[PDB]
Amino acid sequence: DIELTQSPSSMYASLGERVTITCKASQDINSYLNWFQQKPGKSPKTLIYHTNRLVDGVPSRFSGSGSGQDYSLIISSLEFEDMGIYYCLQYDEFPYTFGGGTKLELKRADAAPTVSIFPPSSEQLTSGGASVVCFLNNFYPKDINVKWKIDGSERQNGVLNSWTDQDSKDSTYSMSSTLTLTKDEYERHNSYTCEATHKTSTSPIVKSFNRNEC
Amino acid sequence: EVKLHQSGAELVNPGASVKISCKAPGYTFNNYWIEWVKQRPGHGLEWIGEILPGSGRINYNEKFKDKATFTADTSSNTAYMQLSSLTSDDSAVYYCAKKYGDYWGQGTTVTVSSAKTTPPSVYPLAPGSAAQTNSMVTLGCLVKGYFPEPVTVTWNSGSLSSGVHTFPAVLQSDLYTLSSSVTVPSSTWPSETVTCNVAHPASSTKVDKKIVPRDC
Ligand SMILES: Oc1ccc2ccc3c4ccccc4cc4ccc1c2c43
Repeated sequence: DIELTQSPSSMYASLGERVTITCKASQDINSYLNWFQQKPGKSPKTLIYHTNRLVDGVPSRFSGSGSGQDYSLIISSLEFEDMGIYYCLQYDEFPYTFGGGTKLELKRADAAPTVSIFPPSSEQLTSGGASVVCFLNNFYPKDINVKWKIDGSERQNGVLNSWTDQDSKDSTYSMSSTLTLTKDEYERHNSYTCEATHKTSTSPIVKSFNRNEC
Repeated sequence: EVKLHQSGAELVNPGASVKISCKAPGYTFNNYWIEWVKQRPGHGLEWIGEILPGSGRINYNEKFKDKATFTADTSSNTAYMQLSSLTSDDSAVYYCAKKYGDYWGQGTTVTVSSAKTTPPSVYPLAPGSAAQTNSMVTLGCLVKGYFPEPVTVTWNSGSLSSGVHTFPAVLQSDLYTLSSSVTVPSSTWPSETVTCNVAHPASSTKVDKKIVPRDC
């Protein structure tokens, strides 16, 4: 198989900057190189075939270049809708092969998360479970730490986290953290806290409730 | 967006087989190669093979020679890929695409597992009585304990789409848990009601949950 190595494997750039990503083949592929764009949870889309030909409707800011083993895809002025993962593909020899992809993420202003905590619903307690939910929404950059505290003491098992990919509207990230206990455990303590620590502050944002109210 | 139409999500036991369709409408089905691609989460894309409908011509990636079988039916403009003796390395999204321009299917998710189909429990997330009166309020739905993927979550049957984050499911043991949040103006809730709708086609289940402020 022909091996394709893409570089860099991820990138950050601002609106209006030039961007260049490269695809290196393990042997000469005689210009038979396509580029695809894939957005989060969507299908891939064909941008460029045969090194440098634009598929119809692909915006003019895209171009491609290269020969032999060394190919590039260039965006002349970055737009918000260009976020996603970029894949090269060679079709010089079977089996056709893709690079590992280059993730392109858009820069924007720093933003603290909006943090909300929710006690377990009374519905869930009737089944004997108790999940406490913490939403950390619309923050930038993506790196974040969430810590759960039961009566002032850190808790780590029963915690499940899920991150969104980069928002197509405001370029922020969001996260959901669920602490699942038994009802029995839940009823024995009073104070439940999620603490988010983000680049924007050295103080964590602290949100909590006391089981003793509704 | 997407120009070809694929068959829906599939849950299939280890050792068994599935057949995914790819429908390609237009008068020239026999003029275009159809490519088949595999994507496992975290991994990238991977080429399976292609077929040229109506020609007797097919090229397989060596790696999938005994795993994929391609056919096409020209009268219905439909290409098929059967996947056989499935294992969990076969759990992935599969795409079909024309070898020309930008013509890709929406994809078909395949889950290889003998775990039991399980409907979700749908729980409201309403603000605690430690009630913070900024000018926006966030609400949520927890969708817990279901299998397989997917569920689709909406708010007020689709009418509320601004302010929504639906988070990817997480798989713990053999069950998924997912949450969705929605942020709306404070003045408008609870007077203008907010309902989460969850559909789990695999269990033929649909649940609607009004998010109600907490009582005492
Ligand atoms: O010469 C070509 C012109 C357009 C193409 C569009 C899509 C694809 C393609 C899509 C998925 C998987 C493999 C693919 C291979 C080719 C190869 C050539 C080609 C195009 C391709």
